[PDB]
Amino acid sequence: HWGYGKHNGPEHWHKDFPIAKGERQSPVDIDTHTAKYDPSLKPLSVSYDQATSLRILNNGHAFNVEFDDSQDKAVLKGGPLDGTYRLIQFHFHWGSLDGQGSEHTVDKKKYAAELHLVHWNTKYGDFGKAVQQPDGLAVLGIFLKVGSAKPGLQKVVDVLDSIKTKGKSADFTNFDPRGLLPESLDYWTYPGSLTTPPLLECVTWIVLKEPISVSSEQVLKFRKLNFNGEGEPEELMVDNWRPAQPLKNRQIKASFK
Ligand SMILES: [Zn+2]
Repeated sequence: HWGYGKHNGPEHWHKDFPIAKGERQSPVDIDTHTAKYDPSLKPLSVSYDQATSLRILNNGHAFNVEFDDSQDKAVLKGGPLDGTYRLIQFHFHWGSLDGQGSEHTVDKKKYAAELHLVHWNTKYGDFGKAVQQPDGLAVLGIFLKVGSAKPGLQKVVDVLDSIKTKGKSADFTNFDPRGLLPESLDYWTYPGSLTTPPLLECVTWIVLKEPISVSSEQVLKFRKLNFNGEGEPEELMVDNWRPAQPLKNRQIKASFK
């Protein structure tokens, strides 16, 4: 099955998921000079005050922090979006070294990592139905650079020893995802896809301009995770990012001048 190796990585995905070569694939390079300021775009509304985290899972490609999405507790609205999108999970993509790891790039700059907060449109009732629709998901992408520690990330870092290998999960209640946001909600937006199989073209991407800073020790703990299951040969979970895909007939819009 698919992964990030020489034999099963992004350039192989098209064989099982032909949409890999589709017209609205993610991620993309954000050319900051070509992105158009769109004064009609609304400020993002991030309403995470009542978020209920439940669990953290090593799924063999990343780790997911899962939320209760059975009510409107943690929602994204406004920005480019029509209606209400419920937070279901967040995860990261990161590198083997600090010079790579993000999926989106900015003028070809690669960040050390990228956080994806995944939300689904409540008009489709469940995540599985939402991924079948062109406006089904809104993913909030946040870049990570290495410098100062991010205090709000440390609870995540400290549980990773308990989910080292594929299929391990741990209770992860009372985590506040507000602690992962930068100060500014200035963003770019474009229509795209899931960045892992099944690569469905169901995402409104919202990529924040302002990165968050994490410490070298925090990202080093990400890199101690394993792709493999328990009692299998150790394969470090690093470089779990898809490279930039062709922009094709798309416009990236900026919320800011
Ligand atoms: Zn992702």
